[PDB]
Amino acid sequence: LHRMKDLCRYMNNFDSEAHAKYKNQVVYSTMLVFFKNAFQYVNSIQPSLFQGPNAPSQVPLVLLEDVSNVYGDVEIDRNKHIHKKRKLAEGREKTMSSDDEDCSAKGRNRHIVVNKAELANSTEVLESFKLARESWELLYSLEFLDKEFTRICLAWKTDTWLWLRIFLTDMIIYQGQYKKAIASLHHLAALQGSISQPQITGQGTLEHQRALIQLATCHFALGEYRMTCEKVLDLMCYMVLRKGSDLKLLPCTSKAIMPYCLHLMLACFKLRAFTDNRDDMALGHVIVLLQQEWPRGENLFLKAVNKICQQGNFQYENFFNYVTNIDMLEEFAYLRTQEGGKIHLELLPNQGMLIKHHTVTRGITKGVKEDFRLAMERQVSRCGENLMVVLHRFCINEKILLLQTLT
Amino acid sequence: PTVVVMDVSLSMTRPVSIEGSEEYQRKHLAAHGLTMLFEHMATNYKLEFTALVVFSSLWELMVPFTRDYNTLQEALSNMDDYDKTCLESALVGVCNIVQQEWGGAIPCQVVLVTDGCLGIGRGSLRHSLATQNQRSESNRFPLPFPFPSKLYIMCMANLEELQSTDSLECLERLIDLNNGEGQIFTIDGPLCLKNVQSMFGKLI
Amino acid sequence: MKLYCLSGHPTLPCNVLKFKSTTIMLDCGLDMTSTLNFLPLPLVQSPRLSNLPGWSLKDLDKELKECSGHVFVDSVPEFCLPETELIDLSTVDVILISNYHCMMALPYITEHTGFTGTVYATEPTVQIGRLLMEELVNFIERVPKAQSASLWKNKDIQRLLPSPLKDAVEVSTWRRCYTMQEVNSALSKIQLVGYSQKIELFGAVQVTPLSSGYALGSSNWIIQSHYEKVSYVSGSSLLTTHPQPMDQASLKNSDVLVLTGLTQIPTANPDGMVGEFCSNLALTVRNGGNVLVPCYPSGVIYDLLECLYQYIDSAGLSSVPLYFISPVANSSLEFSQIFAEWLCHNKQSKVYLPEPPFPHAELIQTNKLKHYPSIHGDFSNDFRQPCVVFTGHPSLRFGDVVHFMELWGKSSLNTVIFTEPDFSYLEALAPYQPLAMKCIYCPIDTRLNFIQVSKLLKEVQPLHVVCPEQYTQPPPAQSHRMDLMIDCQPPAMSYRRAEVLALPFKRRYEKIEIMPELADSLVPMEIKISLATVSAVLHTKDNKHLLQPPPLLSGSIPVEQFVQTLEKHGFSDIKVEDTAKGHIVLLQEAETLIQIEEDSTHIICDNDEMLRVRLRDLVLKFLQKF
Amino acid sequence: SIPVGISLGLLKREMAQGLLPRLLHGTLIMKESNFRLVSSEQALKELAEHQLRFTCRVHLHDTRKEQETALRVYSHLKSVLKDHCVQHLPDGSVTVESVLLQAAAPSEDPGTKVLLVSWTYQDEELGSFLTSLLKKGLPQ
Amino acid sequence: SLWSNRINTANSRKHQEFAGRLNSVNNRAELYQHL
Amino acid sequence: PEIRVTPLGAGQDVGRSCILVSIAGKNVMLDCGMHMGFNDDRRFPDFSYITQNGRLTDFLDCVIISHFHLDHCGALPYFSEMVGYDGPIYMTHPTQAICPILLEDYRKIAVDKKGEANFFTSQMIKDCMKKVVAVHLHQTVQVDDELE
Amino acid sequence: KSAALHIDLCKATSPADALQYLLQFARKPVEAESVEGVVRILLEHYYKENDPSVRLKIASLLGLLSKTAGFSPDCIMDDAINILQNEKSHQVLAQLLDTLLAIGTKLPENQAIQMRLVDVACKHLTDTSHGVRNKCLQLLGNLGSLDVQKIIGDYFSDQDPRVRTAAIKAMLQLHERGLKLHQTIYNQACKLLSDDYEQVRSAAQLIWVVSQLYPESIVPIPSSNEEIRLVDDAFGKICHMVSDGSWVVRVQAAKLLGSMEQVSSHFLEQTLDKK
Repeated sequence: LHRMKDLCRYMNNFDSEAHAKYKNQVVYSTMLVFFKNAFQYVNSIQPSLFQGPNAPSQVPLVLLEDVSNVYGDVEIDRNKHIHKKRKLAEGREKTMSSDDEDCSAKGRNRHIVVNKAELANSTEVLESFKLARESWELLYSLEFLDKEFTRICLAWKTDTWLWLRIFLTDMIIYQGQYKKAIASLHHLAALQGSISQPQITGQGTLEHQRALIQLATCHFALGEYRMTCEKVLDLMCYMVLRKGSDLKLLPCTSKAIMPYCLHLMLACFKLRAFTDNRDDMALGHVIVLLQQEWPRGENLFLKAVNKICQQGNFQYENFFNYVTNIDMLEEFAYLRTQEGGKIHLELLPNQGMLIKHHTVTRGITKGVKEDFRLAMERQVSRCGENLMVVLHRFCINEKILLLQTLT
Repeated sequence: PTVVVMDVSLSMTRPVSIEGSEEYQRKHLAAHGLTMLFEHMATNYKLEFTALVVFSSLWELMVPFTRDYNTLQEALSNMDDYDKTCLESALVGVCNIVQQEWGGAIPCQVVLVTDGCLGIGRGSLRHSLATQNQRSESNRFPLPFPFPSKLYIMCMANLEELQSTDSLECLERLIDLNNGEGQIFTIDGPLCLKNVQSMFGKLI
Repeated sequence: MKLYCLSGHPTLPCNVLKFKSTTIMLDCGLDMTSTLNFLPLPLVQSPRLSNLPGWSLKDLDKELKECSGHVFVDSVPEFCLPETELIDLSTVDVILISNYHCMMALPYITEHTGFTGTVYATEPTVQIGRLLMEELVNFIERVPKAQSASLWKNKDIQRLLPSPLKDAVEVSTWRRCYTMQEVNSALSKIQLVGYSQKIELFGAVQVTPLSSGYALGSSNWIIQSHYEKVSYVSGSSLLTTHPQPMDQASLKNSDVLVLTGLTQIPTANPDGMVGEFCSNLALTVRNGGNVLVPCYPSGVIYDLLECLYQYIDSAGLSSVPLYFISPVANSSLEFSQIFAEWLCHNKQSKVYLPEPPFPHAELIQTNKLKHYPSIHGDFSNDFRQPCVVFTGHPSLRFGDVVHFMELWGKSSLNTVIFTEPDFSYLEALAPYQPLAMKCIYCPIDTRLNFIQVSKLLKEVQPLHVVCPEQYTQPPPAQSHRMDLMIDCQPPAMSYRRAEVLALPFKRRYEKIEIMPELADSLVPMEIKISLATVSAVLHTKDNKHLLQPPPLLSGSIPVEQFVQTLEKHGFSDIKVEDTAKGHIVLLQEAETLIQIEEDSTHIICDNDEMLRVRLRDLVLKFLQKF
Repeated sequence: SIPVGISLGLLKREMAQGLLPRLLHGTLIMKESNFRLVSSEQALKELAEHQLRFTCRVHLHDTRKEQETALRVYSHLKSVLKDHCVQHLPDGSVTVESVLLQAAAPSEDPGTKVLLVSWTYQDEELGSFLTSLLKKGLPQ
Repeated sequence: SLWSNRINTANSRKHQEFAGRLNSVNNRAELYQHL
Repeated sequence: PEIRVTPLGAGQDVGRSCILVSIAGKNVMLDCGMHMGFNDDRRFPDFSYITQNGRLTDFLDCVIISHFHLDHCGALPYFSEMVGYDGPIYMTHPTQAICPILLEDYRKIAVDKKGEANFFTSQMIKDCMKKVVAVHLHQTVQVDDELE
Repeated sequence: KSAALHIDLCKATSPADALQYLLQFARKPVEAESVEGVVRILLEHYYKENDPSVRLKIASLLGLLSKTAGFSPDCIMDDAINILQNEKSHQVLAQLLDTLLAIGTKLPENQAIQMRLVDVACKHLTDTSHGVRNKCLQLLGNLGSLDVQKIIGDYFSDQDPRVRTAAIKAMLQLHERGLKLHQTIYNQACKLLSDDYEQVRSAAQLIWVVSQLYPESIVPIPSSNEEIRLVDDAFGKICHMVSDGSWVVRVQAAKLLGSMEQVSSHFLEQTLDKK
């Protein structure tokens, strides 16, 4: 990077035909060297995709870009909303397969964020990421050099060959393009399915684990609420065991797969909360699902509860089923009292459906008290259960009941 | 020469975020109380007596007149709650009862154990009561009464649960009500609560 | 890091621990329960066994014989060896004998597998193990029997066979008895080490046995690597037992603990069982009957006869004689007598005086205790009908016990006692079921019960605990007594037969040595704590890393002090400006450039000697050696 | 003898180097009643850890081109170093032990060629000695 | 130095002494001085 | 780092072996011998060498004996009891068995010479040896925090 | 019926039940075509599975199959060296080196196979694990006949005593094969005689071998200028080595000392007296 910067510094100031030709040749050589270095780093860091799993290599891992900035509740893109954002994503262009564009330069300001306890060699990974970012910035420093590199990448036909696709995915991971990596993973999964082994239409499997991880990372990075909800519903129904985009290293084992559903649900809830079209049911669902981050999430949940307050005519089939956190139950109890809404509500499992079937009276109050006592006893019986099972069960029930209600 | 108050609120039944320190509901522990400290205080202070009086919004009674506190505690159980969560009125009534009973010349301390649940933004009106010289509108504010009294609230919970349920925020507001005339713990999270045992030992 | 478990037996462990650049085989642990299925080997061929009926076979009934609805193999007894094929036994280098019971089946591993390493044990364990091995070989070879039934071992026949044989696991791995020549071959490779004797393996691993307190010579081992300690627990006793008292302090601060040798049928109280056994033999003698007590020559018979002579002296029933029959009976008694250092403090106090430790020598001198090598060896002439007999193997499949109980099986007046908690006595009596003989099962188990080991763990608090899955579950006899359940705040994982376990401990730092000159090379500087850095060549021999002579630089320089020093130095052409992307200053003194930027730093220095010296001095004024 | 501990990765690397001349650094921190050695990468876990690296400039005056001279220098070094270098870098850079040699253009001056080299003190002494030996005499 | 400080720590680990070693000159010590 | 050694008795002769060493400030008593023919009470070492009077256990924390021969353990009774010592003593078990009767017989022989005015007693020998801790062969006993 | 074995292996769960099924299949006997099929099934599952212990068991079963008398192990040797190049775990690597020992013992005639085995052995000898080093040295000792001697001699100075014992045993095996030894090994073994551990000293037999091979050879003392034959200095070495406190080493030294009968009697008379 230092040599490239010194060369560019001398090249830009000098304006001559021979100087321009020398600068172009140096830029081409530097681009080739950077590509070779990125390929070597990709091969050394994780050669699991390079050869068979039984072959010797380092510890398996999967790369995913952090979406902490995008997932922020306060950072709501109310100016564009969903329709304009979707139109911008389409870009008034065909939906056919395309690549070799590189319409972003966030790698220069991007930095690798990872916990030192997660991997001993995390410093080396961060240094390699910084070097790759510097090389990409040097390549994109000159418009002509960037155009030549894009033309070379397009002529390479990365989407044709499997090895070319793997190289393109490694280059995209080094730069930051998650879409190219997702497309390469999908192509690899399709190629694996084309083999004599059994094939499925993108179903959860060990062979398609990389594709599922890439899809989850893309869903988390993007603000697509509908896609995240669909992915969460599919996973629940059939489960298988600063500024700019950031980067992080996470294990590729089942530990990351298990929290993917919870992360997707949290991202969907955050997107729904940040949506302009606020609703009482959506606010309550977001508040129930907001017990993942604090203090912004707690403030958002409190604001949603205050906005809802004593709506009364609220539609909810399994609102209590998804709630597992004690904070949501405490907030609902506080809202039900005279402080928030001063109106009775339902909190037992499937209490809303039962309450809607008959008028509230002394007998109905006694029945609700008995149901609450039974629910408390059931909770005490299995108090050690985590919220992941509750969220998965609620998502599965919602998918079984009213999947077609979406859109 | 002491007062013991136990909270049996339904909110305390649920855990902080997942479970408790002792893998049990906080409300059950609160109802049971500090067994070791209470037993030590009872055994060491054999010549100590106390009475329980409950009055929040209306006159009521559940434990008959008896010297033994164990009988009163047993009688307190198996009772139904009432739709009332008054704080300022309950505190005023307790202060009035204390003033009527002990007078203004008997040296004694009054301690009330109350959660003091409130809200953020919506429940901002509570600040007016805590401030005596709050402009000309609150110039004729009876609170605080012209007598020696103080209110203290002690609790421990996780940071996320405290923010969500306004547990630590209520304690901070109560401390700020008396112009910060007290100490505030700096530790937070899954840290233990050994300070209670030290306080009990120092007091006896 | 890796622990391999071969034997599924609770009290007869066979485990292999892969520890750093060494691997340790823990115990041999012959599983004697397999022999219970076979027909017994009488010293004199009884008519009953000859006329015993066969059993139906579709594919030829001579292969098997049946008694009391239980099919028995009518061949030589065979022993269930540990699943040794899981790991190449040639690889392992060390074997840590814990007790004479656990060292059984050692000839198999030493000879058959081609193992060429070393073995370690305590002297009483070696001697008593030699006694047990030679006596069992003698029992097998006294009346040789052909290997006349092999086809029954097929899985199809096993499925076709009823439950008492179908429950057997890895029948194919069963083996016939070794010979005394193999025993001599195996015991040649053993090395004798006493209690609390540190033994270093290849300059990498320290291993030490500690007094288990269960039986004399029995020891509990520890494995140490300074920053990593692995402790192995075997049969231990906290009771008022004859051997040297159990050591508890040395097992503290142990990373990984391995638990073995807990009591079978833990509910039994050994003291009450001994008293009840004394009562039973007393009433048998009062009725005029004879008592048979099958037991080893181990510590169980020793403390049993201690309590027994005390009881009969209290009751004045010393008239009847004592008969202890075994090929190594006299040797066992004399070995028990001489090994006085390994006993408890009371015995050591006794042997400080000229008197021997145990008092049965006084009985031998006064002829009130009598023993013979076998039945034929003049014991027949000196035998008297009203008496009590200790002899034979507790499995009842061989030894003089077979002939004795065949002789006394018919008469209900005589009695037979059981004292060894190592077999299900109902199975043992199954080949001899149709009898009027009175049988009482009152085992004495001096090992640690569940509550004792739980107390030990709560007193020690090891990070992790490993034990067989049998302990993790309640016993099948009760299946409801949750008190007899090992309780641990850590998960305390377990295993089954042929189950490989990976240790949770992952310590990543070992020991090294440094000589004083390297230590003096540092010049620590106060910061708040001392800092140091050195650079030495690494030398290692016999896994002993050493450092002897043949570092990064962190020159945190504050901006303001550097500016003051530069101004005071008197260099010309000093320019200070405040602009974006940090402060940048252009110095034309020697074409030097100093750039300050967040998350980066660049240093430029020319090759001029004087400028190099000035820069080195300036850095040295504010140099932190780290 | 002073008992201290060594990070496992450093010892593994040291044994690998020894199996198939290289000397090992040492960085230790005074601890409570003990002393512990820790590698540079592992020492960064104490965070802060502000890393400062020196980069001396070696100036040469010759009319020959850069890349061919770099190849000649690589050949000369690999001949002198008795084939101790069996690794290469993609951007025409050759590294020995822990010193990086790369071709970099000067800042503003076209009439003079300057390169940047960075090293630690243990590498600095060897680099200074080797540069002095080269300046003593070469086929120039 | 680190060695210097370490030796100071080792030397700081001290206990009682014998009067005869303090009195010893030419190394040899006198036993039963009264005799 | 210093090692301090100053044996008294048998350094250039035979008998009265007594080797006092303070390797790291931990005094170790390696032997307590005697030599017959010293009718002037020179049989035993100089207890005053450690300090004039006082508790020996304050200074010494470990005592070692080679074997039952009087030139290696003859002066043990008076040194342990008369001077006053109740600290740890380590020696092998067979030596503990053979030693007392030999010491008692030697004490009786000294009584026959009528030199028993300032000599041992049977009761104090029994008291001291009952307090002695035995040791097994190759028993790497850690007698102190750092000393074994 | 290879189909039954294949389907039973597929139905078996990978972590635990697979180990038991493979053990049960191993205990029962096998046939030549059955071996030829199950070896490929084992290799395919070895590729598929990534557990250490399971791969170790597969390597052990490969070694057991290689010892079959009637089998023609030619292609499986190629697959074995391939997986050797691909193997990572050191325990499984040592097991595969055991399989290479088995194949070398089985087929000692093919020279190309022999040199392939020795080069891959010395390649994997670079590993830090002591066990694989021992196995590689055993291969080098077994496979020889007309540089390997110098390579193993360099490894005499290894820190691990087990590797040194393996080196001396490999030298003894190579001598048993009949190759002509060098003389530099004498001083190297002389250095080994000062080792603390017992097996290394007992094995260092090697000086007896070299003394028997060249007893008349003249050797100079490093300190003294006088010249002494190899036989006499080796005799003196064994003489002052018998003073060692390891009784097994003493018995070995005396026995191998008896086998020497090519030394002058005057020196024996000088060294047997008490003065």
